Amino acid sequence: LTGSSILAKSLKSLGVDVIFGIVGVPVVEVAEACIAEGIRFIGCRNEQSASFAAGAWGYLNKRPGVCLTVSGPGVVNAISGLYNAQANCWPMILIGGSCETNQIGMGAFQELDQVDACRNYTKFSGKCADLETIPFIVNKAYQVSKAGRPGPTYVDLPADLIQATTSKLPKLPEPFETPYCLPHTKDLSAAIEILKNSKRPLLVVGKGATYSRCENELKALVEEFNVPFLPTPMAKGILPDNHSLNAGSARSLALRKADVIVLLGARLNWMMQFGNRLNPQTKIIHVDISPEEFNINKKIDIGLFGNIPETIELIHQGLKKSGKSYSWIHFKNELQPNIEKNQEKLQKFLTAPLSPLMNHQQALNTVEEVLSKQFNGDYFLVSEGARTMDVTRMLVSSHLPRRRLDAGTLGVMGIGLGYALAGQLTHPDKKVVAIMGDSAFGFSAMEIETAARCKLPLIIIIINNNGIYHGLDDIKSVPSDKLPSFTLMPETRYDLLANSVYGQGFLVKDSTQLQSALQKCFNFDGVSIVNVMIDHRP
Amino acid sequence: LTGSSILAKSLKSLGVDVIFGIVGVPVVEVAEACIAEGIRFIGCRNEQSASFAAGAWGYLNKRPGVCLTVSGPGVVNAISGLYNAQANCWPMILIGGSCETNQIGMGAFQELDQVDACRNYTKFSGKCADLETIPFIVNKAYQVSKAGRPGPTYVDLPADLIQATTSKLPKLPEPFETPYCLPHTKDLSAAIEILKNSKRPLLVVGKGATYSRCENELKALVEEFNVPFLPTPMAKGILPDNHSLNAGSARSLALRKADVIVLLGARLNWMMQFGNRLNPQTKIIHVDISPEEFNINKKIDIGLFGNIPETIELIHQGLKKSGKSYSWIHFKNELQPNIEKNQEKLQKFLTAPLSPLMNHQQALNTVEEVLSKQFNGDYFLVSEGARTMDVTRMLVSSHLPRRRLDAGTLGVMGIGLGYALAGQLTHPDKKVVAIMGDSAFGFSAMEIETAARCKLPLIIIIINNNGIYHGLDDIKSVPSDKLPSFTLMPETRYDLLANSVYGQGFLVKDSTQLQSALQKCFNFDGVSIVNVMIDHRP
Amino acid sequence: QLTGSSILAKSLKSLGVDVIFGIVGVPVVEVAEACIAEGIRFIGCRNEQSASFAAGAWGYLNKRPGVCLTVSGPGVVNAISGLYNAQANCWPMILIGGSCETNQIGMGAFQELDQVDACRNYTKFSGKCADLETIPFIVNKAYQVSKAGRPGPTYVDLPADLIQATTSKLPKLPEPFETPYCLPHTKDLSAAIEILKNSKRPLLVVGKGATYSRCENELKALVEEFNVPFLPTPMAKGILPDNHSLNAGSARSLALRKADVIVLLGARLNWMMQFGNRLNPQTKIIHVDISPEEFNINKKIDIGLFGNIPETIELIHQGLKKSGKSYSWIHFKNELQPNIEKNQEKLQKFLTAPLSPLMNHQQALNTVEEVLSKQFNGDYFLVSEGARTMDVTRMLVSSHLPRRRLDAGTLGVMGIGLGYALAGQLTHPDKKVVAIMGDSAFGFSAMEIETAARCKLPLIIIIINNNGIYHGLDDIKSVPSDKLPSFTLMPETRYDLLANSVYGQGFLVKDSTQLQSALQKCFNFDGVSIVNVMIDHRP
Ligand SMILES: Nc1ncnc2c1ncn2[C@@H]1O[C@H](COP(=O)(O)OP(=O)(O)O)[C@@H](O)[C@H]1O
Ligand SMILES: Nc1ncnc2c1ncn2[C@@H]1O[C@H](COP(=O)(O)OP(=O)(O)O)[C@@H](O)[C@H]1O
Ligand SMILES: Nc1ncnc2c1ncn2[C@@H]1O[C@H](COP(=O)(O)OP(=O)(O)O)[C@@H](O)[C@H]1O
Ligand SMILES: Cc1ncc(C[n+]2csc(CCOP(=O)(O)OP(=O)(O)O)c2C)c(N)n1
Ligand SMILES: Cc1ncc(C[n+]2csc(CCOP(=O)(O)OP(=O)(O)O)c2C)c(N)n1
Ligand SMILES: Cc1ncc(C[n+]2csc(CCOP(=O)(O)OP(=O)(O)O)c2C)c(N)n1
Ligand SMILES: [Cl-]
Ligand SMILES: [Cl-]
Ligand SMILES: [Mg+2]
Ligand SMILES: [Mg+2]
Ligand SMILES: [Mg+2]
Repeated sequence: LTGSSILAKSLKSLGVDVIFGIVGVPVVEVAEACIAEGIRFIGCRNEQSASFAAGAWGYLNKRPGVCLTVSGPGVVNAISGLYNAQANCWPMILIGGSCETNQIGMGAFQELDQVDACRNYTKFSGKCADLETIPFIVNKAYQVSKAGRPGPTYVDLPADLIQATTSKLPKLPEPFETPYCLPHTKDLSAAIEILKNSKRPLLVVGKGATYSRCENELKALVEEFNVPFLPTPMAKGILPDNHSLNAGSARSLALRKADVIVLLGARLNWMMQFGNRLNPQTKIIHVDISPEEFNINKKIDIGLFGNIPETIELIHQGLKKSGKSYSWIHFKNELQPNIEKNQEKLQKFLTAPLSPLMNHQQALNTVEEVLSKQFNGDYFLVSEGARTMDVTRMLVSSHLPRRRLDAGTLGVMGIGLGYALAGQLTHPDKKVVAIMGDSAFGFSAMEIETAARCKLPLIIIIINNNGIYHGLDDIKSVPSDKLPSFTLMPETRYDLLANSVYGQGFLVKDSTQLQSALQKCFNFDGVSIVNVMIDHRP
Repeated sequence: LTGSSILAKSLKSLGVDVIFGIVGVPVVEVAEACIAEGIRFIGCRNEQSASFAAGAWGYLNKRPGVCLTVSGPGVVNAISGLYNAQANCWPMILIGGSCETNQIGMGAFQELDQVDACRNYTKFSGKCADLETIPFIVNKAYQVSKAGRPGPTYVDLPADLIQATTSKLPKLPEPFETPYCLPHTKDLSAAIEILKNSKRPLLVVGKGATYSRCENELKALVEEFNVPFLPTPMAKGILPDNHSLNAGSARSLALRKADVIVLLGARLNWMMQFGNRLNPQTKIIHVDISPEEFNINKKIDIGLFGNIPETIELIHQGLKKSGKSYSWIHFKNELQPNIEKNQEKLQKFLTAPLSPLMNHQQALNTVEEVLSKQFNGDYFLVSEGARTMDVTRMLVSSHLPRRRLDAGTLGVMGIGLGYALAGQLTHPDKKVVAIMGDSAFGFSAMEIETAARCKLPLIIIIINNNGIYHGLDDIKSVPSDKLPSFTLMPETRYDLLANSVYGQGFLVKDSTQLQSALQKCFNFDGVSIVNVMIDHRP
Repeated sequence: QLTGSSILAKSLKSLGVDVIFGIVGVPVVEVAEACIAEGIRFIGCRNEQSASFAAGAWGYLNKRPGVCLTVSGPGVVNAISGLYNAQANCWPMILIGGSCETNQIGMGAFQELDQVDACRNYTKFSGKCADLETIPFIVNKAYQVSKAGRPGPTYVDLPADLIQATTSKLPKLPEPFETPYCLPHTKDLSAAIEILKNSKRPLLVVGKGATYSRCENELKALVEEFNVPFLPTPMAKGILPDNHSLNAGSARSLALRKADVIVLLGARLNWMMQFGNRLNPQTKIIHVDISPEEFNINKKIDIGLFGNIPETIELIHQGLKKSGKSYSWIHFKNELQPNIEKNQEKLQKFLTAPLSPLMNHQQALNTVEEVLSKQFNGDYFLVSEGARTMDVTRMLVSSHLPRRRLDAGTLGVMGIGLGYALAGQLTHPDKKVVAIMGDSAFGFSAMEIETAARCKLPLIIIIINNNGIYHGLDDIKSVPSDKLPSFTLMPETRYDLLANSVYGQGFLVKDSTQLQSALQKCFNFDGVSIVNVMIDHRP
């Protein structure tokens, strides 16, 4: 028994079956011990992507993802994923090797107080003091990351413990089911009365709801009482985007005109403009597991402190108790004229003359037609970029829960390939399509070798406008000192990157090439990159 | 006048001429304001590389490099380069946009306390409170980064200031020459007397000595009195690797046998094994600008608190005053049998059977022959990896000061392309060769597009053994759960990445093809990638 | 046969530590007792605030780190006040904190706190002893770092499992190492000399970095050979006497504004100098400091002299001697005489103010100065703390010797009064320590009178009592409790009677005659004396 194998056995007793990371001094022994215990190891090319993958994996699987890094710069690179998981409220454990304990203060190799470096990004950050305490620290990180509001944790394994030996196996952690809570009956009763008296109720469904896996309870409630709902971006698909009660296509109007809003796992942070655009007379019912979230940015009527799935059901039962036959389809019907105006605005983009290239909307509309016909809603989507991501949110539909990851609460670029790895590993029998802007893609592009090596046959679609929001179409005549900050190199051949990893690449300039390229990606055993050149202009 | 242009005018008045970064919300207007003031902007593909480039550029240029990032995850990604510059003692300024000030606490877009996030990685971290204080904060970061022991600083620009306008130009910073200091005369005289009584003195020359640009003084001293010297890795070349007084080829014996060691800008940290292998009877003279560095890890005899170049010259004048002539060539000559024994050990690697692929030594010995014939030492070298870096240090020689950058005090992977950009921008008339392991390369490989776009014709040599220290030559038959953590995909075709950016790539498997490929890189107007497949075994 | 306690103690003793301030508990009492067994005196205080304040002041006074010892958790948190103080003042000290058992971290251990992190932003070095063999390295690093360069506080963490661990092998103990200093570059030095050579109105601004570095003899030689006007900051008062013929302190504002050259000697252009904002932009500034990050930040300077203050003064002096010109800048001091007289007339207006029937601040402190002047002729030790009390003490109570004055300093912190007095009395057992404090200031640390009585430190405490913070009420009996003003304390609180709690002597004083009589009884008393001086309560 070594520090490595006790760490590995502790993770194994808690059900960990895949770890992302990059090895070296001193943690290669830790990774090989985990593999020796039957835990798969996904070696990445940058710890940014490894720690993004771990966080997304935790969100998808409702249990902590695990990331493993070397000391010093390994952990510092992974702070990007700690910050990401903390913002997204996603469970994960970052395990970092650290320098020899008795060399701290001497300028040890990759010396860093890594517990302190991670403390403000995590719900728990701690160091294994000795071999006997390894299970305790691992278990504490595991339990804490998944409890209450989920988030990341940090576990430090100093070099002198990794290679330390013992003959006595410390008591290993045993699984513990996360206890949850329910709203107080008084609050739940008041919220039920608010809904009963409402004329225009609106369920706002966030990624806390999809994480908690409330899709069945939400569907039963929405469909029995015709309750309009509106998903946040990663909640798209919890019910299909084309569901008859989905108000997503009239988002701004539905929010302004609703007289009751039920927030289901969604915060009134920047994504909801802090609640500033809500009618002050709207009554707000907030369902969250973090009680510190209630009545901060915006006055709310009722805070329902409880688990989303059971809370939906309790509200649904409350409405059934009266025996009355509530229906709010009228509110959804009232949003129909605004939905048709928004559709008419989209059509103007779709019929714009070719430049001779397509614009964002024309390219992504073709993608949606192709993907819809091939998969009928059953695949996995990763979405990242600026204009590429917003247009993908409008045009590329979701039909199942937790089949969509995007830049999230941070609006972080660089999650594309890590999230796609996590998605493919969670759904080995499904196709994973990652739709990325050309700028976004360059943050994590080298993980295509990780995907190829780990037999993850990703489909990568790059919407390429030669820069950030827009670009130049010729830089050879621009004096280098005056090269604008937003442009990338015109017609960068991201498609040819696929050949470095024995994949397949396609350069696409028109809808015919786009359709034909995508048809060749559906059954390819490897990485496909579709590099779609679009109009560079703003 | 905006926050953006007051920032840009402040940097320009302090002589800033190039900035690395990535733009977005809310920092696009800042980069464009810098460009309008005549400051060149290098848009990168990940903030890791941009912040590594700024720190390298500061070291090479003896004034702070500048890195610009967006709020939240932009700054967090750049903490890797802060940590790196702090560890290397390199001057730089990280300029981060941040969220609207009156939205802190509300879950603003990319909300992060960025002053605090950067506080422990920097000599100064501060926020611009209003338009009037921007020059003060910029000037403070600039002066602090380069004073004393150099290091990184952080300047926060909130989004409400970036967009703020005024008609009053604040007083702009004026350049100020960094004050140096000299050792106390009593300590200097004691150090001179120690050297006069020495029989086997050794000058240990670190990258503080190259940063302070002491090559002229060092040469004069070494050659007049025949004083053996030993460079640390990035000090290689301060005098040529084949200089007749260079003890680098008998490094452990020279350190073991010296009766006096003069530490010139080098720490007794992990790179010197904390001084643990030095003879306890060896007298130690330590020249540093950081007095907190003296007499911590190892008992020393004299701390010379002073600027390295002037201190070398004062020691030299002190020896020259005595009239009695000094020559320590005998010490160097005593090292020759060990130099020879080390060359014969190297020769066993160079003549080892081919697999049919070369080993690290055979590949890099060929690279050195080709580079030496072409440039006669006059080029720029970046070196990154584990075995690849160690063998490059042994075999690829340096002949001029500050023409070599490697993984440094952190042993950090991922600095390769960022260091190459800074080196090429500092020496536009020289060739930049980056010798990277295959694992190392994957951390920063997408910056080849930055190099192509900004007209930086890098020559990239990848020493490819299919993984980290070693790899497998076949993963097709390995069950995915048992894939080892150290391996990468066999024969990943990094050479083909060059085609994505209209460069040129070469797959190379023997010394003949390596020489032929390298000869085609010397005058190519673009990025060249030579992918050298070597034996995968450990 | 050695323990963590004794390896720590022997490590401190080999580095010359001879006194430690602190408060013991679990398990650090074994550490203090091992220190006492090695010949190190332990000063047990009543609050860690005062202990850490005392350690920092002791460091300043003695030009070597003071040492503070506390228990885990709230012991260390209480001492962060003194770390912040020593950091702001640039004073060398080591805080030594016990911490919880290492293998209980994360479990909710008794007084569990990441104390290394807690102290990190307040210290130059914060570290933990990982095992018995590394105690000397950590202690030595804290000791060397605190005194090198710009001095400052450090933190050493001693976990409970280490305090109690035993070994039969003695680790190598630290050996003393003389702090290396630097000298300014010759180019900068020659440029500074040439600036001074061409000056008509030069001014040496002498700060507490100058007094810490002990440059009084070099400064005196330069000032007196060439008649160079100078101006001390509050704790530099006395480096040359307040009544030295070249002292411009009585015309501070005019001298600063009219100088054509300012030499800053261990003084910063921080809030205490209004950030340089009142200086004439045409004035040339020469800044002598050991922290190069200080140059050209708040204010444009001409020359940064990166070097040790005493040698740098001497090198400037020698540079002026080299020409053979008989430089004399007494004329600039003489130009300040109208302003000095105007300020003295302003003060005399306060001294002749009618009694109310109580004295005002100026009258009480002028009487104090008359008594102290007749009793000591300048040779005593002064601690000064308060708001108005402190400002009037600075104007009226004179200093005549270097490092004989401590006040609220860079933090303007209330609560240093008795800890500083303890350090001053321990540093000068052959001198009398007078602490002049406002009534509000005194209440922060007053219980340390028992520490002084217990440790045979015969402090003389003078409280200038106006019933509150800057001002007070003279009656609160008829004020409804909800409406009691925030600035007032209880009228005529009998701080003098506190002296009886520790077998000292106290005096209630309401006029200058009683003040004189009471003070005269304080100079030869074996114990603590407190003079409670009731003054006018109005603003
Ligand atoms: N099981 C659960 N029950 C209730 N609320 C939860 C649960 N898990 C997470 N949450 C909450 O869901 C919220 C997620 O909000 P956010 O990440 O802003 O979603 P979105 O970005 O989709 O609006 C967090 O406030 C979190 O506390
Ligand atoms: N101008 C200078 N004069 C003296 N010392 C310097 C100067 N600039 C930097 N230094 C010192 O040089 C040292 C660099 O050492 P280190 O980075 O460990 O070098 P290496 O890795 O080459 O051994 C630091 O201690 C730093 O304080
Ligand atoms: N030996 C020394 N040589 C030169 N400067 C020093 C020395 N010791 C301390 N200093 C400097 O003295 C200055 C003290 O300034 P400060 O505390 O503001 O003084 P004051 O409050 O009296 O104005 C600090 O900047 C510190 O770096
Ligand atoms: C880590 C990080 N760095 C920088 C940014 C700023 N940013 C926001 S979107 C974006 C890229 C936008 O370009 P692209 O992905 O090509 O999309 P487009 O809008 O051109 O379709 C960038 C760099 C960010 N959000 N995160
Ligand atoms: C940021 C970071 N992550 C991980 C490591 C661990 N590490 C050390 S060397 C190395 C790469 C070794 O492989 P390669 O560059 O191919 O060199 P080889 O030894 O195979 O020649 C890695 C990942 C590191 N030093 N820094
Ligand atoms: C630790 C701390 N708490 C509070 C303050 C605020 N403060 C400044 S001066 C002062 C006391 C002023 O009253 P006193 O000491 O009686 O003097 P007076 O001006 O009334 O003569 C206080 C509380 C401080 N400086 N430090
Ligand atoms: Cl745009
Ligand atoms: Cl190996
Ligand atoms: Mg784009
Ligand atoms: Mg390799
Ligand atoms: Mg008062």
